[PDB]
Amino acid sequence: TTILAVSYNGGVVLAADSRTSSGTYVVNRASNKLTKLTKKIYCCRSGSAADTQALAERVSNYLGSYQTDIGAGVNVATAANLFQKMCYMNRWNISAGIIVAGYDPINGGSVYSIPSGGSCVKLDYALGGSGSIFLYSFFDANYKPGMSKSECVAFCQRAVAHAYSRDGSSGGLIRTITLDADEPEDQTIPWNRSPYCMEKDPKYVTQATQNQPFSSSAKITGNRMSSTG
Amino acid sequence: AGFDKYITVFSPEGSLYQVEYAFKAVTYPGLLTVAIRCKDAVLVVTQHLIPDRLMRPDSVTALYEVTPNIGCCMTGRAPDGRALVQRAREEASDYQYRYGVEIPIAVLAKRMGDKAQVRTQQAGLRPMGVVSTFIGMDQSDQDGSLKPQIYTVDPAGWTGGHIACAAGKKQVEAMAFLEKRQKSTELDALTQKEAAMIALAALQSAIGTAVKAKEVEVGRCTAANPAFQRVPNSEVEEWLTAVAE
Ligand SMILES: *[B]([O])([O])[C]([C][C]([C])[C])[N]C(=O)[C]([C]C1=[C][C]=[C][C]=[C]1)[N]C(=O)C1=[C]N=[C][C]=N1
Repeated sequence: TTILAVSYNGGVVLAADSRTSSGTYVVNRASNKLTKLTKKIYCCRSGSAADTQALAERVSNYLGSYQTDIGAGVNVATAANLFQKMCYMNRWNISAGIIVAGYDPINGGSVYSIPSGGSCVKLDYALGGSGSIFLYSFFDANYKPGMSKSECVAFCQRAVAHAYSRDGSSGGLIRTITLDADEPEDQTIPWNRSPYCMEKDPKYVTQATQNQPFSSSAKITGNRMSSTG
Repeated sequence: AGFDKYITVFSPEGSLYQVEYAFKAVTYPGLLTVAIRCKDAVLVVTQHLIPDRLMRPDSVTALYEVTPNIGCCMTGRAPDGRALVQRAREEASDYQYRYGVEIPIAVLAKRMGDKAQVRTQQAGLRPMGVVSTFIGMDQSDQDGSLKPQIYTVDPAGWTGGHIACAAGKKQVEAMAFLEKRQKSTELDALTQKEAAMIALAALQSAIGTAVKAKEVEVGRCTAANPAFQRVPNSEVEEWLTAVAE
């Protein structure tokens, strides 16, 4: 699982892969780790597939019962204190890394990263999942803050594609959605139209010369591809 | 035989006097509502009158939202109606957690009528002096369309569907106008513009005043926009002119 959420001027861009894998076997290759809480507030979802699904639909029922009694819109800081309350009083029993990102008219675009420990940190961009450790040095070099909506979509799709190329846990589709003052626009690009893959990376075309022919010199001349020559 | 009327005890003619005295708390504020469903929408009109000019007129209301597809008006004792909204919001939410789907309107009316029956059978509890009118649109079966629904629960617990209902002071003259109007046309074939004229004229024939557009508030549910919302005041004025025509 590689999940991330990046803020721009208008709102936020949620990004995630699509694969639940029982250790080493792909149980599902079209998962949806972008969970709707309210219309403009979603959450990314990593870790245990059952422990985080039960939290996401328990928060989303407190959060819709709140919205009816208030009669107004729900702030993102409200939804991020319902995950922190539940991920802290269950922190020894669940495995839950949650990234809460959304839009409210008061504060604009907000990103909250709630790790497995149960803390809450408000950010500009957040990373999560087992594939997130590849993306710290990728965002230190290639990420500049203050992009547009069209640039954050193509960046976060290029960000996830570098993550599941090296990670074995992550893979599949790339599901992204933007949350701002307009309608929430979702987009799912496949594997075969992904912006990066190592199989078509032109520097991994040459095989590593392991299987040397039996020869008279120490001059390395590539692999042995035939029984005759 | 000493009291006969002070707690929930059967009278010797077989009645409950604390039920019959809670019906009179509905007509005691002197207000009135009329609900009606057309072919493709539901309407609820109600008298929204503030006697004091020093009162903020967008705080006192009878139209509430239970779930994002069910609205209600509470006609009777006004703090009792706010109590049954909070009960119905708990039942619609605990239905959502336990069963995963949104609550049907006919089922939310039944589970609120079971709450009213308990309060008139245990001796200590007071009945709610308010008539609820839960309106919404249900998902029809075998075709997938939506369908207009009106459901009303008494203080005793008498739930039931309706084509057009009325509650409050002079609710008998409001029923009599709607049945007189029912003899000519067929109300499940009318449009939203045509059915809005009847529910506002039924509110006129009982009060005899031909009220202003700020002296009512109207909420509606439509097959295109299934969420409960209240109308703007500018759309009430386009209806009150047509009733005078
Ligand atoms: B992602 O791989 O972390 C994913 C996130 C989930 C919330 C959709 N989790 C899983 O794939 C888990 C396994 C796992 C992998 C790595 C870290 C933690 C957990 N999958 C399951 O829990 C699972 C396994 N078999 C059947 C159903 N679900």
